[PDB]
Amino acid sequence: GAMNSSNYAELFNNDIKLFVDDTNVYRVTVHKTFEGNVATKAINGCIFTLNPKTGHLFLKIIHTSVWAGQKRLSQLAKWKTAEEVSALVRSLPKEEQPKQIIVTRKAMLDPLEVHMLDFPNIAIRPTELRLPFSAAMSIDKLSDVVMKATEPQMVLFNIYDDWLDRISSYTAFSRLTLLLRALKTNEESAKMILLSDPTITIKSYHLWPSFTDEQWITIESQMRDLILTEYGRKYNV
Amino acid sequence: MNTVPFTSAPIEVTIGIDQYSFNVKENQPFHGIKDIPIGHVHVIHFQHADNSSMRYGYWFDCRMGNFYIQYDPKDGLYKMMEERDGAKFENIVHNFKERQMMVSYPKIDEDDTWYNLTEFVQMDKIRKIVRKDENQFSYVDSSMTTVQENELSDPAHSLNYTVINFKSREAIRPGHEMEDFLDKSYYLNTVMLQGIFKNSSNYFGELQFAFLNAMFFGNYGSSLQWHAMIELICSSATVPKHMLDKLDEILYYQIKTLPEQYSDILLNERVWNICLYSSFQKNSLHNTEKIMENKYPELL
Ligand SMILES: Cn1c(=O)oc2cc(N)ccc21
Repeated sequence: GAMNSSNYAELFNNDIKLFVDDTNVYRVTVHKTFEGNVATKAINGCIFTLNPKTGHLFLKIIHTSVWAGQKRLSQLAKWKTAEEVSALVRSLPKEEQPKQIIVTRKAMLDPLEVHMLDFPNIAIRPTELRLPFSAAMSIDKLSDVVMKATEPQMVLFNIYDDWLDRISSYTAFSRLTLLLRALKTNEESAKMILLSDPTITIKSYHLWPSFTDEQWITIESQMRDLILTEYGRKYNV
Repeated sequence: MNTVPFTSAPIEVTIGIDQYSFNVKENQPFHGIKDIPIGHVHVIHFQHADNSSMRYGYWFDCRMGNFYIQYDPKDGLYKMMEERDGAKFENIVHNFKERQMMVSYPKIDEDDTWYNLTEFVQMDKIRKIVRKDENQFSYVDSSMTTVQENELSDPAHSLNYTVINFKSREAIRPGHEMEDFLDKSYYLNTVMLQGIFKNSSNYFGELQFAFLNAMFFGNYGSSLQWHAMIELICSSATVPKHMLDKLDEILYYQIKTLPEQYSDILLNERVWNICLYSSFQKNSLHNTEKIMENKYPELL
């Protein structure tokens, strides 16, 4: 069934599953034309497919060329997402293929289901959670690889860096959603918090700074405060 | 004009023949129905005064033999049977008519309703959906499930409608996933019309039988099958023009004939709003759309 607050620990059991987020697949800038009319220009996008257990991000880069001469692009985006996710599952050895795929937006259910008809034993699920994965393009290194790509390209990243050497998947996923939730509600302040101390560096093969345990606590606390402040501002509470 | 005699009427029951029906009292001297128009299928159906549950009935065609009704006190229902002795049968019918104990199939001569509702329904096709080959007539009731219902238990009592499923391999060609799911024309025309039904008259005949089974017996899986077959056509960009025009007539008389007080369970909001207003064929059902708006604007 749908994934929600109650069945949340299921993400961390030993049944393989992937989240799929399609928000950044089809990305446009909106501008005015010479005659005054509005026009969109597409920029490169991506599919965010993540195993919340290991933290493996299969970052499928969606080159603007895929839209060339197509109509109803936002509808096509969902099918192209489903196509690429299906091709990823087919590429994986059987023991690695997911038992579940959880789509962050319900509009993806019918496209994936139709593309996965060859995998009757893979369950396609929606979710009631309001996950922050749209903020993935706020992570500098991910945004950079997408923006620079000149062709379709899959790029593999560990979104948890090396945290699993010291913490559990449950904790890791909660840190990740807290960081992304903050990046989503106020990117500038979030990024300020992460880089303020120039003595804390990001490993070349990592996405986030190499905080010690105690620094992560301070960071996690600073991100909570950010999120709560922005709520008051939004609603006047 | 043919006759279906009744041996007796030992229990109070409402008797239906096609779209007509008569109340019959316990041990009233009712002995059948005469002047049944030849050339169409027919259905004679029953609802006991004591059990408004289980509507049941028999599809038949009088050209296929002499049929009569007899109440069975063991199994507790009116059963259709076949008399093979032509002379013994003319004799019962003549004697009952002489005593004028038979109601008259009450057709107004201006009326083409029954024709319009059964245009494409053929007794040979019914017997393939309702498999019981020792009999030339076919039993249906309120509670019989379909083959597709059973897949998601007793197969001998099932309605073997053609299975339609929009998210199946049968419906979706590999490599045309998005195309075939948005525009079902290849499932309709290649898979179903050319492949399984062979022509549109068999397609339409199954659609019509499904509707009638939903209307007369409240058979829920028939109603599902009827909606499915409408939606497959409405969701095809490419449909023979002869089929759209006939579909418009077919659906018109179905909506026309449906009891007003049943529109709530027999009519699927999603399908009808999609067919009449969103589908490829939104503009191709003017008669069905006009009667739907003037009679059931609440549903829409
Ligand atoms: C071992 N590993 C890792 O740390 O990040 C990965 C990502 C992918 N997709 C596949 C494997 C890994």
